[PDB]
Amino acid sequence: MLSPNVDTALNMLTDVYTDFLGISNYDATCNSLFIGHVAKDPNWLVEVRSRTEILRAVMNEFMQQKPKIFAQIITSFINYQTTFDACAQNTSTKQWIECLQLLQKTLKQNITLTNEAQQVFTKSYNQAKNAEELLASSIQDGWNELASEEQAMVRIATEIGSLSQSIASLGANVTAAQLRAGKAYIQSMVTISYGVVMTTSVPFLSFAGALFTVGYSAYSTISSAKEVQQDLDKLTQLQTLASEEAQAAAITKAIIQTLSNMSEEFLKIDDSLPALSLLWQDELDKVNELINALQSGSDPALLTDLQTIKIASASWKTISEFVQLISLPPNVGKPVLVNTLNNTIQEQ
Repeated sequence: MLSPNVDTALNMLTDVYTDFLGISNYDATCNSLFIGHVAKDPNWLVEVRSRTEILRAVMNEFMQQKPKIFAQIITSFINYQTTFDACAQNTSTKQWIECLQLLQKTLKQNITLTNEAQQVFTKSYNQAKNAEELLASSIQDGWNELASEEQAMVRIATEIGSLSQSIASLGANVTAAQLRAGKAYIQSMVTISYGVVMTTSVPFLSFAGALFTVGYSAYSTISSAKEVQQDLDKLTQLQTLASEEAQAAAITKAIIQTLSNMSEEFLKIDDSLPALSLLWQDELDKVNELINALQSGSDPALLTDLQTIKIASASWKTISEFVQLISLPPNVGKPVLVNTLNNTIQEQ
């Protein structure tokens, strides 16, 4: 069997796709991030605005490799099935070896370019972790000079984090049985726009992120979610007990706190990509053992991996068809703005 376990293979394809999606919008979250000014506009805030400008720029290196690496792993399974069908036909023993080492070269290329793809993410993880700690340290200075309102500020930062996590629960989980069955996902950008109030309202921060829905619209699931409306209303109450700076201090801490948790989804790549590289690796171990057996003079008939090649190519066709589905660009739903200084939920 010159093919992997199609069930175990398609899960590892989904796990590197899942870890791509959860990462591919950490960029979009970073570009969408906006930070305006407060009343006095103290030092830590001017400092925070600057360090988000470099957080956006720190990720610009990986941001332009994400579509390259993804298409590189998509095409690695599609092209491999193409050259594999060339060798499943039957017929000289010399011809089998010439065909096998064509796979052996392509296999070697695929495992190499996979392990190099894993190092690009490991660098952008530490880069994202670096620019985060700068923001974390920078807001922390604003916290300490506003310590008389710590309890008031912990509640505001905890509510913004609760609001963000309840909108995250409405999102569909991307699995293998879903994608193999042809079910199409919908990616919609959810802008949450915070602000700082004082008898009125003033806009301030606004960051965005993707929500995955299976069949309904993103607006439908959010406006009809009651947990979202209970976090939205609780926040309005909390942002009236704290001063102008304390609100901005509490808001920014929670945006960073979600960025930190968002970035920790990078670490799952350090388990999914190597498992994908291992998929090619012990697949190369199969074609190596067959070449050695042919070169040593074994009758090609008595090599079971060679007889059962028609069932092997049929399994590669299933894997190639699974990769052609996740390669399609996701359906773009209508974006929805969750405006927290108005308790309003529109759809743009």
